[PDB]
Amino acid sequence: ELSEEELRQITEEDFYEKLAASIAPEIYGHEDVKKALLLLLVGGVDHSPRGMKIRGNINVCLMGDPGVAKSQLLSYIDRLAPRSQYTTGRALVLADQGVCCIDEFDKMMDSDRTAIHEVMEQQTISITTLNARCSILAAANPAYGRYNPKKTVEQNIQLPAALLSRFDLLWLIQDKPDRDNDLRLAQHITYVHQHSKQPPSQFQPMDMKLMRRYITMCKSKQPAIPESLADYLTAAYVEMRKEARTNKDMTFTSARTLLSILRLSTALARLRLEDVVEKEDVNEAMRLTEMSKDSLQG
Amino acid sequence: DQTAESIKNQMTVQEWEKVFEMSQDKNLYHNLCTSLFPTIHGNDEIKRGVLLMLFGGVPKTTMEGTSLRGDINVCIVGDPSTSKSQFLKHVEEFSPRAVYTSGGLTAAVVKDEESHEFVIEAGALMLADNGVCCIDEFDKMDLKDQVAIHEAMEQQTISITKAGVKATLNARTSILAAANPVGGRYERSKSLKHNVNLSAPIMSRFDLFFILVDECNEVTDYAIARRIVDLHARVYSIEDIQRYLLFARQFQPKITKEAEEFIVEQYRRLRQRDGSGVAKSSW
Amino acid sequence: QKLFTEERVAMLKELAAKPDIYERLAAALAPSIYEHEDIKKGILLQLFGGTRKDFSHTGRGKFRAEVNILLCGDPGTSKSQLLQYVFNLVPEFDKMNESTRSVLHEVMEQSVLAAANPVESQWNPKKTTIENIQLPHTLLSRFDLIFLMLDPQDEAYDRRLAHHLVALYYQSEEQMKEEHLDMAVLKDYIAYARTYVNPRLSEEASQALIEAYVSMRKIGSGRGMVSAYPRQLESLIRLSEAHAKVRFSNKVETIDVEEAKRLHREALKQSA
Ligand SMILES: Nc1ncnc2c1ncn2[C@@H]1O[C@H](COP(=O)(O)OP(=O)(O)OP(=O)(O)O)[C@@H](O)[C@H]1O
Ligand SMILES: Nc1ncnc2c1ncn2[C@@H]1O[C@H](COP(=O)(O)OP(=O)(O)OP(=O)(O)O)[C@@H](O)[C@H]1O
Repeated sequence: ELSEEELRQITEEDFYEKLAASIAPEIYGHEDVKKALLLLLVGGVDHSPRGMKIRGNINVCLMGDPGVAKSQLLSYIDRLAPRSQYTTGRALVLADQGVCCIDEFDKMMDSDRTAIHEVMEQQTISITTLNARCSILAAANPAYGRYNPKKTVEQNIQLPAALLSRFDLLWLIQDKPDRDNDLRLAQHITYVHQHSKQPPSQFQPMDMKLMRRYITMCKSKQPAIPESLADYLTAAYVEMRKEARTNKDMTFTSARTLLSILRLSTALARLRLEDVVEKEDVNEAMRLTEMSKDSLQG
Repeated sequence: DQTAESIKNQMTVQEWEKVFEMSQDKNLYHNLCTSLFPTIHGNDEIKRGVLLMLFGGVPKTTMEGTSLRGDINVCIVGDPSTSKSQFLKHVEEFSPRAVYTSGGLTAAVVKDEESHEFVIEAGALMLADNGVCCIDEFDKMDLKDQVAIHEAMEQQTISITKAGVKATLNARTSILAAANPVGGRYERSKSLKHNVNLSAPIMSRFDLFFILVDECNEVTDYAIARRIVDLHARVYSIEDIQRYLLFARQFQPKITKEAEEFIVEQYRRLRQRDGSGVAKSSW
Repeated sequence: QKLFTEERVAMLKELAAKPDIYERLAAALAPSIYEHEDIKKGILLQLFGGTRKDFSHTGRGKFRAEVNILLCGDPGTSKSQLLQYVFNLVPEFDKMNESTRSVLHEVMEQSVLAAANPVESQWNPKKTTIENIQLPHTLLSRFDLIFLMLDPQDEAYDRRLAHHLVALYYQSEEQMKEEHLDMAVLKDYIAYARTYVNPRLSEEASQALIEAYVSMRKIGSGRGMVSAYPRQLESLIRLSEAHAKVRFSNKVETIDVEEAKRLHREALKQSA
């Protein structure tokens, strides 16, 4: 469980970014990716308005050049999650009510990708149906050795477009030969191997057990979206769709985009221990979505 | 009972009168063709072939110990939705001994370990013995089924060896299998071998290989549409046809000398036609 | 069979007395959707449906009267909105597998409203509809109506559609009922037509259907054109039955057959 003293210690504002940075402190950078991983771990809020089932599970996919610590993040998420199973491309049922870490996601089989489509749309495996309420975290690498911004997402990483569109957030990590950044990374790695710990930072990293406790406490709350804020949702989505129809080259801001935005906002309000989704949650969800969009652009 | 007059004695007087009337009909061929398949429009040649299959031929056995075939088989190939399965459906409806399948077929030797006896459950071929075995989807059969069908057509037997129990079961029947050409479109440019996916011996054993073409005839389309609407809106009854068929099967005609010479002449003419290179034959 | 009140029966008959009742009821199903009148007419016919006839008297298999409709096109035409409106009003076709399509064909050997998407996520005018959806001839032949929904790249239209989408994500059903036709009246009309209206084929309607099938076969006899098949006649019969049920008529008229042929032509986009 938890104590009230811990509640005071973590009730300070901006604790969202604190928990984000507390995830895998060894990895240098990738702050927004860590925030997305935190949202995936906490997850959204399920709802049944008029019997309409609305799942809250969040799926995140990591893409980009090899050797940029993808497997490090995958392993850390797998270990920190209360229930998780790590597996390669070549199971899901055992991941129910947990996180399923699937590394080398591009080397799977389309026959199982049909079942993955079923799970991502229904959270069930119909053979008798078995529950598959598992949030999927996936990592992929380019099939040509490097990622080319010229080529599209499907060309660089051979995978059906729809399945790529299913994921709530898609991250593109590119390795750039910048002298200063390389020097900082080298200092970071040398410090880690020397002092057997991460370099000092502004905020003390959280412990794993306390992190699990607070994740469970946030999971307890189930906030709902008020209709007053929904008008700003109309303005935001109509502007987003106008931008999408401005240039159609990228993935359209389809209904899945809006549903993912709602889920992210509800999860953000859930972490803040609030029962009502506010303007800040929508702003943060839009910021994350636009950050992912800019990551895709090259 | 095999004597025709014996069954006539079993039959009533009115039945014998009806049989005599059917035997004396000059247009018995056309009347039987029309009554056997009333719903289907056109395709008279296939109806005639199916009727001849139903009547069958006279079996013989050589003094050398071999047995001569006395049954004929018909395979129908046509475009989709050309009512080929309707032929099988009507044949099964008319024939009480017909066994319809969709491509288990041979036998099932299930040992009753309680009594330690290998009781065999008859397959489709066994149940259709001394009759007609309608096999739709003939081109979808597995390799084992193809081998079994070829063996049945070549040796009119069914051999089974399960749990070290070798047995041979007789099976004498006619096959009315139907299948579609490869791709669903019959290419007149290609021969039957290219159009139909079937093993060579199975294709060779067949007779009266009828081929169906849609032909998109407008008058026939009007007739078909009117027939369908009327359905939404027989000279001889089936029982009479069955009685006459049994009576005819009780007969056993024999070849005559003049017919023999004419057969030899016609075979010579047919072989000369096939050897002629004016038009390549499909088989 | 609901005990339809005489006032309700009178109101339904007065609605049926209007010459625009077909178009009025087509629009009544979510008129906020930008045009798509023919698609709404098809969905209305699917809601009404044909007459259930038991043909065991003829020995032949009973003919299905339900109408199967396929909606084809790129995302962005708000198909999901109209589908949800239909589901509320009345309680992966792109990614179909070849093994699954074979299983479906075997099942069909013994009303479907499907939405289709392009494989490339964009409609190719140079490629035919069959190639764009990647579906077989056998499966496509089992859909009575196949509507081609094109997504025009117009900023005004896309703005209207996006605003309507967020309205659906924001507006409650109470405001939709207040702004548009009452859904209870439409439900009562549908129940009345499906229960009491049992149209019968007339001689003129029969001849019109037969001549329509003959004309379709003549079209199919041309080079490169799709050959007409007998299932098309049954589809036309079902569509005529549904259209007759729309007008509360107990007899199928030649107008019903002509409207069915027009709807089938507009769905297939034969003119282009
Ligand atoms: N911030 C960082 N950026 C880049 N590399 C880092 C960073 N932090 C650590 N590393 C180093 O990067 C390596 C991570 O390799 P890892 O096996 O995780 O690669 P990966 O990208 O997950 O692999 P792949 O995608 O090829 O299967 C380690 O050597 C680690 O020390
Ligand atoms: N002269 C005719 N030729 C063809 N079809 C006819 C004719 N008269 C009536 N029909 C009707 O047309 C339809 C023919 O299609 P049918 O379903 O019988 O095809 P099929 O032989 O089973 O096809 P497939 O096996 O290739 O799927 C049937 O409903 C049949 O009753």
